[PDB]
Parts: sequence; structure tokens; C-alpha cells
Amino acid sequence: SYCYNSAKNSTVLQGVTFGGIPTVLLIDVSCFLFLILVFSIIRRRFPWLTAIFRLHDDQILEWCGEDAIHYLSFQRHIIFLLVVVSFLSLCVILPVNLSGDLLDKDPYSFGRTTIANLQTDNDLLWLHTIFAVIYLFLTVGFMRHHTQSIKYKEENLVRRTLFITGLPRDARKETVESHFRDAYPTCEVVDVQLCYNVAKLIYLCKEKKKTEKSLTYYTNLQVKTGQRTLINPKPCGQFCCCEVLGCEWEDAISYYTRMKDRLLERITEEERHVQDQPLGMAFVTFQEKSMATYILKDFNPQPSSHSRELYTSKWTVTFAADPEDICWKNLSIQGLRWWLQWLGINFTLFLGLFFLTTPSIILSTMDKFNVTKPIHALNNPIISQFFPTLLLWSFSALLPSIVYYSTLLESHWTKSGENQIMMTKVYIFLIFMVLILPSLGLTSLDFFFRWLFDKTSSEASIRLECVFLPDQGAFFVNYVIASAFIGNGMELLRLPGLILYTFRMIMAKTAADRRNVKQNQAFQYEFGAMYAWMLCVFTVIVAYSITCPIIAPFGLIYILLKHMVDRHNLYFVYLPAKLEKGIHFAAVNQALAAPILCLFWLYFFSFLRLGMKAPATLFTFLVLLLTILV
Repeated sequence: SYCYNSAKNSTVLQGVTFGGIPTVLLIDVSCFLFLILVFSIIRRRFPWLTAIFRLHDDQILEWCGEDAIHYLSFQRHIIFLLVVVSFLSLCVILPVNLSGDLLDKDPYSFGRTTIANLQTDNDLLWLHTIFAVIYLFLTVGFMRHHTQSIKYKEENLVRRTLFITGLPRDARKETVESHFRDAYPTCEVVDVQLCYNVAKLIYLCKEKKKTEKSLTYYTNLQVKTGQRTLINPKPCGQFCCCEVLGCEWEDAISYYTRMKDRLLERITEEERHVQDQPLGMAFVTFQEKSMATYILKDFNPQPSSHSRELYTSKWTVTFAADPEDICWKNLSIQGLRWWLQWLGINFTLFLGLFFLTTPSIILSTMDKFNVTKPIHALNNPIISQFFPTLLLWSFSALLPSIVYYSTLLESHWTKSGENQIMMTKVYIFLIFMVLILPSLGLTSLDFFFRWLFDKTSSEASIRLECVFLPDQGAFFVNYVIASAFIGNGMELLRLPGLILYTFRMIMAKTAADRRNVKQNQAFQYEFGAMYAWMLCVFTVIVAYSITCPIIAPFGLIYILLKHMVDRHNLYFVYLPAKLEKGIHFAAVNQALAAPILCLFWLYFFSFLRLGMKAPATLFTFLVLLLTILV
């Protein structure tokens, strides 16, 4: 007498053969091995497994980048934490999940190993919650240790210049200087430089420099070949093989000369206009940092004779960044528009997340909507267990470039806030794209299915105690394996990278041009992107640790697959480390979110299964609140 009672001589449809995890795994590893085979061929063109069998931790610091050492230290800390949690979870909590009767002890159903196979009116889930908290301390300790592995000294002394926003457009340098003298007589200013709408000027000068580089290339090509080169200036104009209306061929030197002259005219126009358009922005540099900091905490003000006309109450004052990194070309989009521009991008990118992950989930349950005909209808094990998973992984792989385009479009101010904020906005969107939003989606899908089939269609309401993801949450398990074998081997071969390789070698000017292109063949290692990827998959793993612990070992494999691969990725192909120390600290403050999410989702599923009447729900609420506050 347990959930999934029966149908008329047809059993049930929701059950799956061990969530289909083995077969996809086999398929996955096959592709992985397939990829590694190609890898060998690639390395025979541009086994080396003995290298990873032989790599050591001294030569990497001896010659390669310094920050790669901290990245590998974080990788080692994560692998140790994951192996500890795997051997601590599969030992106790898997037998605890198996010691229940909601799945009727069916032979090869995934749900028998998940939290779904656990009585709601029990005390064993207390262990869950206890388990769900001890992780924190464990993880915290490990993360704390990793901090002591880098212990970067806090030195960011760029504080002699203050960036001030909210100044009136009619403000003058003399007036603001007099205001600072009056409000802060003990504080003396060396220089005030008002910011104007130069942005448009920057943009034009960037296009001039691009045009000149192009002109110099075609002039040097003529001089070398004696031939005039015709070009098509339309998008994709290289692929225009035929004189069709819209594929006009022009002389390259004549085109780029005319473009340069038109850009020069517009630059000279804009240079006259530059003052007329101030931003009400200001930079105030100082002899000493301490007076600037004094003004800063004072604002975080002292009246002057020039307080009223300068609208001092509307100013926002911060420490000015490095003058060589501040994006002037993105400073003209200040004001509420920027804030609106904010919502003008992420939200639509948010609406992107509903159009790439929701498909996959649908293919996961495209055969589980009739909630009847329960006679082994299911689907081919290739699809609905693997194909949606691979599709989700591929969309996640395409996401970081989309986030790069979005961050460029939203036009931030400081270049420093273009990689740390980049990593944060890739990690958050990845979490919202694989872990939280898809899980909520298919949990609500199971709610719909249960309302369609379980005791509601016949005479009553929903028996909500046995509510869980369809395939009993097998899907993310596949994802982890899809991120471990096919995903990691795929990342090893860098198919976007090799596509760029082939697309740059095929499209050229001369057949024998192997000298060029190869100069930019290798690219800088994007520590932010790979940190965000590892943290996204780690959140997917640890989030379902107290729940559906079969993922816990599989995710371990992932990080191992990652570890070795990134070692190779940090020795042979990709460039050495260059990034700053802030990214690693942010990544340290990133893994702490995974067990918090795990606690939140354990509480969420417990509250979904059983109401708030039981003291367990109240205990989960209070403990989640206190750990979140701390």
C-alpha cells in the first residue's frame, strides 16, 4: 500500500529502469573515448597520457603562470572535499534512502535510492538535515584552508583620486575646486578634470584606428603583389561568389581611404562639440590618500558656499579606479538609463533561459504527459535520458559567450568590473540555467502529473507526500556525467577553438600564409569562465548530495576528469596565468553557496512533501535563516 499503487493490469509509467543512468553513462563514456581518440590524432597533427601519469607540482610553478598554482590548489581542495562527501554519503545516507517503502522496493527504479523513498512522517530525515548542515562546516573548513594557501596581502592603494557622480552639467572646475576648499579647508586639491560625453569621440577614434590598420594591410598587399584587391563591404561579403544585386565589389584601398576621411571629418566635428556635452562626472586627484578617504567617509556632507548650486546631496563618491582601465567610451550611458539598460539586457537574457532549458526538460518528459497507458511506453533510452541532457550541456557551453556579449552591451565603467563581474554573472546565470530553474520547472511538471494521475482523477486530492522530480531526479545525474565524460573530453578538444583555427586558416589572402594566424593561435586562459563552470557543476553536484546521493560519486569523477585535463590545459595549449587575486577570493566565496543551496533545497522538498505542521519544517526554516544570515 505505497505510492504508485497500480493501474488495471498495466503497472505504472513513472518508473524508469534505474533512471536510465547506466546506458547513457555507457554512451557518454563511449563518446568521451571517441573524443580522446581524436585528441591523439590532433596531437599527432599539432599518446601524451603518460604525461598526466607523470606530471608533478613543481615545474608548473617553476615556469608557468603563478595564479595557475592557486587554481590547481582550489581544484585539489574541491577533489578532496568531493571524495570525502562521496565516501561519507554513499556509506550512510544511501542505505537510509534505501530503507524506505514509498517506491514499493521496485527492482531497478532510481527513486529507491533518492529522498523520495523516505516516509514523510519519520525522524530519519533529521539525519538529512544534520547531514545537510555538517557539510557547511566541512566545506567551510576546506575553503578556509584554501584561503591560507594563497593568503594574498590586501594592497589596493589607489585612493588619491575620487570619482564623483551627480554633478550638474553646468558645473565648472573653478566652482567645484572652491567648494572643496570651503568644505574641507584642511584638504587641498591638485587637479580637477571634468568628464564630457567624449564617449562618442572614443568610439569614432577606435573605428578610425581599425580603418587605418585595414588600409595599411591592403596598401602593403598591393605593394607586394602589384594587384588591386576588390572587396565586398557587406556582412558575410567574402561568401558572395556571384554578382547578385547587393554584392558590389569595390577597390579596398579606395573604400578604406574614403572611410578614413569620413571618420576624420566626424572626429573633428565631435572634438568641437566635446565640452558642450558634459556628463556631470568628475575625477578629483589628491596629494595624499588620507584626505581623499576622509572626504569619502564624510560623504558615506560638510556644507560650502558652493553646496547649493552644485547639488552636493545628489553626489555619489567612490575611489577612482586605475586611469588606464576606466572605460571612457562607456561613460556617456550613465544615469538611470544604464540602470534601465541593466534590466534591458539580463531580463531578455533571463527570457533566454526559458527558451533553452525548458526545451530540454520537455524532451525529458515529452513521453510522460498522458499519465495513463502506463504499459512501458517510456521512450528510447537514447532520448529523454541523454539527448536532452547533452542539449542542455551544449547550451550551457554556448552560454559564456552570450554572457560576454551581454556584459559588453550593458557598458560597465571599470575594466576591473569586467572580469570579476563577468565571472559572477556567468556563474549566476549557469545556476539559473541548470540547477535551480530547470529543477523547479520539472518539479512543477511532476506536480502537474500527480494532479493528473494520483488520486485526483478518481475521487480526491493529491497525495503530496511522494512528490519528486520525474525519473526521480535522474536527469541532473546524467548532466553530471554529461559534464564529466562527454563534456570534459569535449572541452579538452576545444571544438570552438579548433573551429576558429580552421575558419581562420581556410579564410585567408595567400595560400602559403602559415606565418600569420598562428601568432594569435593560442589565447589567454579565462580563469573566470572556467572557475564559473567548475562552480556551476559543483553546485549541481553538492546541491543534490543529501538528496539523490547517487550523483555524489559521479560528480567526483567529473572533478577528477577536470583536474587532469586542466593540468594539461595549463601546461601545453593555453597561455600561463595573468589574472589578479580577486577572482580566486571570489571563487572561494563561491563554493560556500553550494551547501547553502543544498540546505535550501532539502528544506524546500521537505516542505513540498509535508506541511509546516511538523516541527521539522520549522527547524529547517530557522536553521536556513541562521546560516544564511551568518
